[PDB]
Amino acid sequence: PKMKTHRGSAKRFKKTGSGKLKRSHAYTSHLFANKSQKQKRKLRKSSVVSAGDFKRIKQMLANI
Amino acid sequence: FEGGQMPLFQRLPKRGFTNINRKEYAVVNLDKLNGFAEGTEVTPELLLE
RNA sequence: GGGAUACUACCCUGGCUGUAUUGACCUUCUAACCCGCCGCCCUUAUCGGGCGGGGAGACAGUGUCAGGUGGGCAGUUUGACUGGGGCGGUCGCCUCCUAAAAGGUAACGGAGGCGCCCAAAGGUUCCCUCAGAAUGGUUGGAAAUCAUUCGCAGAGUGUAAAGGCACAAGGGAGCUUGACUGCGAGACCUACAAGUCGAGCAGGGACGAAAGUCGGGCUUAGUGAUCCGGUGGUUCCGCAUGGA
RNA sequence: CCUAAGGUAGCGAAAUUCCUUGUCGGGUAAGUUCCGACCCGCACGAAAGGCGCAACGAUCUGGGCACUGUCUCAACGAGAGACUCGGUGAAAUUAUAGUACCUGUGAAGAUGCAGGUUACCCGCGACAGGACGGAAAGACCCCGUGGAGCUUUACUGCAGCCU
RNA sequence: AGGCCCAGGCGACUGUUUAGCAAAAACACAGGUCUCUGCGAAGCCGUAAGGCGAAGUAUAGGGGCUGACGCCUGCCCGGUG
RNA sequence: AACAGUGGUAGGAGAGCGUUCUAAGGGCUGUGAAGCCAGACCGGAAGGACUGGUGGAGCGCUUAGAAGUGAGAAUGCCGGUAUGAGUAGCGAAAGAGGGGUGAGAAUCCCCUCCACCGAAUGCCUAAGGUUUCCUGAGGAAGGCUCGUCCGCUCAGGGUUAGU
RNA sequence: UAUCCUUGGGAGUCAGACUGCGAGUGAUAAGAUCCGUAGUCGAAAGGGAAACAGCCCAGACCGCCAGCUAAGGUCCCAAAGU
RNA sequence: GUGGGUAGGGGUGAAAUGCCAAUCGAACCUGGAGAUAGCUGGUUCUCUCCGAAAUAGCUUUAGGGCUAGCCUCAAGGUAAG
RNA sequence: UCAUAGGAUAUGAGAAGGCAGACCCGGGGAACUGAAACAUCUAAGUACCCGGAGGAAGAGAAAGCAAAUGCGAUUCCCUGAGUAGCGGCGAGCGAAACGGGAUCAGCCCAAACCAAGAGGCUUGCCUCUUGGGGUUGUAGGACACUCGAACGAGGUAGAUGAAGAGGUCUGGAAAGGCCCGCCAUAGGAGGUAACAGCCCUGUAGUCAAAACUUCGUUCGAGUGGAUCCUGAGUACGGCGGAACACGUGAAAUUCCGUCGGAAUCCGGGAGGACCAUCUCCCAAGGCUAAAUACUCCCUAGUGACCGAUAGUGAACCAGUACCGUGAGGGAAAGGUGAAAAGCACCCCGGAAGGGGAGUGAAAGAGAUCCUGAAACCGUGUGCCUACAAGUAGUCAGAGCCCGUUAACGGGUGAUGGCGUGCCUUUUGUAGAAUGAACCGGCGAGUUACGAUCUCGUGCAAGGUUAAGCAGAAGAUGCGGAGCCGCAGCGAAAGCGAGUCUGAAUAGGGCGCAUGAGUACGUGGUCGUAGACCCGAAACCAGGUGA
Repeated sequence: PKMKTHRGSAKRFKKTGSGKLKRSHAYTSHLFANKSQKQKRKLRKSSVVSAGDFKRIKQMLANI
Repeated sequence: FEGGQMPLFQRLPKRGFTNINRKEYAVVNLDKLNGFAEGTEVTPELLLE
């Protein structure tokens, strides 16, 4: 039984060159009137996962 | 799992779609083309062999 | 008096009769369906089943769907902290002390507040200055509204504490909507998620002659993940192709 | 003022009374019990029946006569065990043990540690103070994001029934 | 091969029950009351055929409640059914 | 050679020891292998030799390989043997004596008294048991002791229905 | 003086206690509870404090019938000064 | 007394959670099944190098778990400490 | 008493029931558990019950796959791929086609019309049986034109089958040691008093069948296209369900129950809602072997599989004894010797049991009878012990005794110093916290498939085969489908050492530029599997009991 990829993560992450995983920002769904425009602009951009979380979820994204 | 603290993946949002149509082209750079002789005709079938 | 509509054939100003269709109340029966009613036969059988009679009757029964009721029955939930549990109280955020002169630092330790508000209580230019007290002044005093003097902040600062503010961040007037878009060198804070500041660049502005200020409140609370769904724009994809 | 209506008859410190051994009387030398009465019934009450009731009860409570070893307060006697001999012959338990007493220390309660005090070696009959003695991975309590039974206007369903 | 007497709670009584802790004031009881059912009764077992009810017919069956007998059983239908 | 270091739980890292089989090379073994028993030997350890006794056919060394590979605890499972301990118990009850048999007699046979039941401990007969019933032999086990004895063992034999 | 940082492989730890010192709660009670700070134990034997984890001195690679000391101590138990 | 019936999301019950083969708040036997157990116990040869923590955050979370701190091994920066 | 049930008789290698605890179809269909609770979901259409045949079954010749100078029945293996997707978008579940292989078979009907006979007549509207009539999509066909033997190979019983008592040594016994020979298409295996190619049975080769039994050889068309047919309560739709990887969702596709309900070649269905054009195809009728699955069996063999607490529960009179009313549960127990040659005879004894004698290589080998460990129980003894309390030792140590794998030896030790076992769990255990009565055996982190990292290898901008076919169940050969890199950015179109954002040729993010990965092996760890081993109360399915 070959390993099963975690689809709930595969629908959210993407493995860039050098092996890092790209992610979006949370807190960007349906409340925006309670957030100043600065943080909204900042969270619009995409980010990358942290070192510890990367170390934790290494296995879950083995097959891209 | 993260001890009931909701995992990072579920905290994060989902991204866009993927479609059946997709022309992935076998990339070959000019640096590779030097291996052929002068004045030759290079075509995908020849590249295969 | 406005077009007084006087020899197409108006839609009925909406009326009914005679004509094929739909629902309820009526009664019928063969005729379905039913009969734990009777006579005969299958048949020495109180099963059922063939005939006949009789009673009911398009109902009921049964099939599919739908609604109500339904602890009769079934699977489950019914939180944590806790000077043992239960009961009481609390659960997120913001201010201070506890806090041992960096930061951080607990207790069911000691005190308060927040789940907003402001089209001006924002931005900018310009101009000032307080609370209280004494003395004269009527309606009018302890205080309304005046005039003098004293007066470093006692008064204010939307609100809860602290920090900080009279070179205004306090008070007043005119104009205005930067309470902007694309961003962002760096840095703080941090397990993660997030949170915070940020010069500087471009596009257009507002204010002012200019300098130059403006990416919301004087600083810190006034707010929540993802999923799913709704709405607007889309120079994206849309399963043979064009559309959807 | 309020309710839809405000407990009537009967009974009442009761199988119901915390105050509580209510207060009074009887019984007894002496009565937190009992019996009779009073009502201030925390929190009786009329088919969850109320109040009495002859008879009945291995029912519960109080008192009295007769009786006696229940007792003051023990004594003796008979038989079966126990006890000695003969035959036969287990079990629970068990880290190893040449297994003293005080005071103190210590995971706060010492046989084994400390300082002293006592104690020749081995047996037989009895006692149960200790070895936190044995039997039972505590039935009490607490915690498992344990289980089971039961309940309801907890949630979601189902059978039945009605339309 | 009976001890007896006086009183009092509870239960009318004979009976029955927790085999293996509890035999009682608990259960039953005859009696009373309310309610359902017109007979392919209702209620109940079963899916259904089949049954019990009953080869019975509101003076009979099912269910709820109280429990001999004597005297009685008051008010409220606002709420739930 | 110099210098420094070398407590250690949870843990991380490296060095090794042994066991069973498998391949290659070597050879040990009835002139006694394996296993077991006893030694006062060797290595830093896991461990390994050597010399005797037993035993009577298989087995080390060398390099590599693969593992059912290393036990002191799990109230672990199975088998054996201790402890308590020659202790508890020996399962309601009247036997006494004289003969007999016999290797051996409280217990077996015969005799004489005595004693117990007698709406039964008597006499028939169900369910049920399935040879336990009878005769002749035996006493290892069963018999809570003994046993010459029997509901035990062995060899024979035994149940007759028209009512 | 030579331990620091980056990447990567593998963990366990989430019950801590006591003793100084600065505080809370408590009654400036507790071998109480909760903090900050330092130490020991935890995971550390040895000598001392009679016996003792946390108090003092002090770190065990082994052997020696060597020497000097730390806390503590020198009349006997019991080494050393009546 | 004899012969029969009622079988476990059941049957019986003069009603105690009583009885249903010494088992009953849901009998017994086999199977799903090596159910699951954030809990308790136990986990076997030796030497050497280094060597902790009992804390922060979040958690239906408090005796559990994930990340950070602390340990260890290796490759690098090399001299930052 | 038209006529039917019903009744009576006769004829039927007709069915039933079992089975292999396997495999395949279906009908019916759980919970435990995961989700760290729990109801959607999962477990799982699994366990279990029921019906049905097969040696295999299901499937099947296109109302298909797919979008191209196209493929052409089904089935199964690798690959696609843990991808596209589905999912309280959680937990999880999860394909197919293209491509490469094994295997290879395509056929028969209904309808049209002809013929007759079929009678009802309402003169073909229906018969029913044959045949022509036929099985088809860039349509086809009607219709007019066209020709139960003998033989080889096995299977079941078997036959034949080379070479040394070679000498010598030990020994109870040669197959063993030393020195010599021979066969070998035979050096497989077993037995033979110890280890055998040459001792025996046999082995390699070569033969054999009276009788049954399994495999291979004999005894039709093409041209035309007026008219007709090309599968009706069927497709399909509403409603409610189920299967498709797909949970109602955009929900295509298949099937079920209720109701509704088409068209007929100018026609219909599909290409993932749905419409149009195009492409492909002809359902509502059947049959179809091989590749594939599985062993209660039989034959011949193999094992870096066990060797009597193992291995089947069962090596042995085992599903037995035994337990239970019953379903059912369910043991222990291998070994004398080469040959019984198994102990003549004598003595104690009633016997049992002994002592002798005898057999044998061993009697210590005597009916658990090869070896015979430890616990446990005894008998002799060298030293010590009745004024001393001791986790029982160690370090000092006199005395007494003995003399070794010879070495600054062995046993015992009066007396002194020090000193509270082991294990788990704990901040802390001598602990009065837990476990062990003792001895022996057994008894716990592995294996498969993927992932990742270190290390080691062969190649390197390349690496590499899988299935499968040959091949002593092997290596090796072939097998380039397929997979990972050499290019990244973006959600995507798409662009490309750049790309995304953005009006930007500005800034910023992402690998730039600062080029090794791949195949395999060991090792660490992880993921799915019971996953490290023992333990629940309890749940669900099917039965057994009044």
